[PDB]
Amino acid sequence: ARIAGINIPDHKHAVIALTSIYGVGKTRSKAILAAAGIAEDVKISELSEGQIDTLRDEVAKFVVEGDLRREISMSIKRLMDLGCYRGLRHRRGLPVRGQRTKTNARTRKGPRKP
Amino acid sequence: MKKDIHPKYEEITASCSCGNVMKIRSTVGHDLNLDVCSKCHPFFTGKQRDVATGGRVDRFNKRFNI
Amino acid sequence: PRSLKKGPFIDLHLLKKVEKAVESGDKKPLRTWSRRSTIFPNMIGLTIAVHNGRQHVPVFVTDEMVGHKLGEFAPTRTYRGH
Amino acid sequence: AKQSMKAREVKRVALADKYFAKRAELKAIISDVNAASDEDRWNAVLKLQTLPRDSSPSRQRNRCRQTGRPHGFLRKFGLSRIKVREAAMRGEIPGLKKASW
Amino acid sequence: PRRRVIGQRKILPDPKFGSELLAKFVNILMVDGKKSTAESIVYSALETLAQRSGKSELEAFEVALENVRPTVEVKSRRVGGSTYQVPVEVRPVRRNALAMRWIVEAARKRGDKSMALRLANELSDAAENKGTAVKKREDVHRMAEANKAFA
RNA sequence: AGGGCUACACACGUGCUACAAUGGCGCAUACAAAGAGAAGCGACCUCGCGAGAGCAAGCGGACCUCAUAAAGUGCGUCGUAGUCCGGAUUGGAGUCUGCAACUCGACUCCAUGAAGUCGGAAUCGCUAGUAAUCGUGGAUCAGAAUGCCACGGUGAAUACGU
Ligand SMILES: [Mg+2]
Ligand SMILES: [Mg+2]
Ligand SMILES: [Mg+2]
Ligand SMILES: [Zn+2]
Repeated sequence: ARIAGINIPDHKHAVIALTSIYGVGKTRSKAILAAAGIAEDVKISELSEGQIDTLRDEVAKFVVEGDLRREISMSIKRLMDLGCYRGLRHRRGLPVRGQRTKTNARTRKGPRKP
Repeated sequence: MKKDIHPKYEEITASCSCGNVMKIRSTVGHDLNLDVCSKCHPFFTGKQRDVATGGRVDRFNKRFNI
Repeated sequence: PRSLKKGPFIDLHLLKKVEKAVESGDKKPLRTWSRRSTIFPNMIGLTIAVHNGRQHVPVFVTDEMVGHKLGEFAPTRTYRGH
Repeated sequence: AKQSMKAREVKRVALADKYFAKRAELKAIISDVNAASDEDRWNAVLKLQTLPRDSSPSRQRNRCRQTGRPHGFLRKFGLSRIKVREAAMRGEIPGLKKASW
Repeated sequence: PRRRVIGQRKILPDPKFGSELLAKFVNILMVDGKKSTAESIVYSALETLAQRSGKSELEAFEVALENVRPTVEVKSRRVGGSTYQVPVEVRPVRRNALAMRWIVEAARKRGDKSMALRLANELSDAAENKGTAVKKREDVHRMAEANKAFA
């Protein structure tokens, strides 16, 4: 459970309870579980502490959790700072990837208060 | 000066990409890593990018078209 | 975005004016109508006057300002609120 | 009929077929992986953009022949939906007849 | 139909067990055009029915039917005076129609792990008269007979 | 030549996707119809998770390509969780077309993956292969569809009555 500074769940397939880590979805889940050499349908409670250390020093290669958080944060921060169009899109809290705003900008703008 | 109200004025290191290392006191605390100095600066010196001041030699290489 | 096999993009007039300026330029404004050109590491230190539809808003070219386009730093519509 | 737009169109098609087979190989310099040098490929792109942007075959709007309408065009007939339909009714469009199935 | 009385569409009998009523139950159970899955789940639930209440398919199915077979129902109409529901007789075809509809709608809920499990749940509990199907049957029997303003 | 028609405190109309077990995913396995195709379709082959790239036969077509139909079928897996549902949004890395992808293209890989628990007043469509769902293709078109048009695969309910 302690892998990645996080407390990944138990009694869940290893491919799946590996996804609870920022930086690993289902592709990298299978990728780490293979590059470290672990069966798919073994539950987390079906894993020993040796395989746990194997995951510790294997998932390391892919940047994950806190570190990725900091990375995307500094990425959007350099966006804002550079004075680019995307920086202003980020400052305003609008679609940044070129969506329409006259309507349907809800994920960014937020629900309809006014 | 007074006590218990003034910031800490430890002696830190001013290390820039210029490669110059200056021993300054400041309210920084940590080893300070800089970008441009009185040396290796456009206004002060003739070299436009001087030396360093950005390892953007990084992606120019990826596209590398003269 | 642009394909790598094709390379970067910058209009010839801009490239050549920039050379004639990097050699001899002290911000004698370079006005570029080309917003689609990319920013070359040789333009560092420039503040090219890029169009935005009616006005040449200036954009100071810096280190981090390398992998984007001249139009990326010249907003085109003036929104303030309702 | 705003023959200004139609003169733009005829000049564009003429100049696109004029500098045709030039930009053809100037683009062939750029897709091959054996561009000998960045310079072979790179210098091509600059030379491509020296060539009139008004001589690209993407600038054409493919306007209808009788009326020069931008929309509703049909590559089979060369006519807008309006002109093609009036000609189809008058019988000047061979083989065509109101469909029903 | 103002001048028509369009008869009911003729249905084929369930080729597996001969029961056309069950073949109609399948469609009433069918959703979205998926009839393969519909017949799958209905046959599986009838197997579970036979093995849970002992009595086989073509009998437990019926006893689950009559035990919810609706007698009458109110229907909105007005002729003068006021608006009110009026108790009306539901035809035998409409009787087992409403029966099948209530049964399948019930079985769609109370979902725990499987379709056949919950379906046989509702079928058996209807036969024993403790399901929610029989509760809505009782409600329909109370609502209709609560008021009989005019015959 | 540049920008805008793509702006966004907001309201409405269509449409798509979903809120899950009749379901999600993995493996294997079959059944269409119609059309388009020459400055076009493009087999195979090789390289690239992938977008595709190189190679490139043949095809003016009941002959060559799109092009694998999908839903489905059997196996197991998921076990009712904002989840192995969703897949919006955002960061990075790309591919494609085009003079050119900042405003403002499409798609691909990787990464958090948000609302959303079936929906107020009200309100729309449909009488049989029709609704419902599944996929396919064409036009426009250098590139750009969830729209449009066309095609097929499963395939129901009720019409008592005015
Ligand atoms: Mg003192
Ligand atoms: Mg616009
Ligand atoms: Mg009718
Ligand atoms: Zn320095």
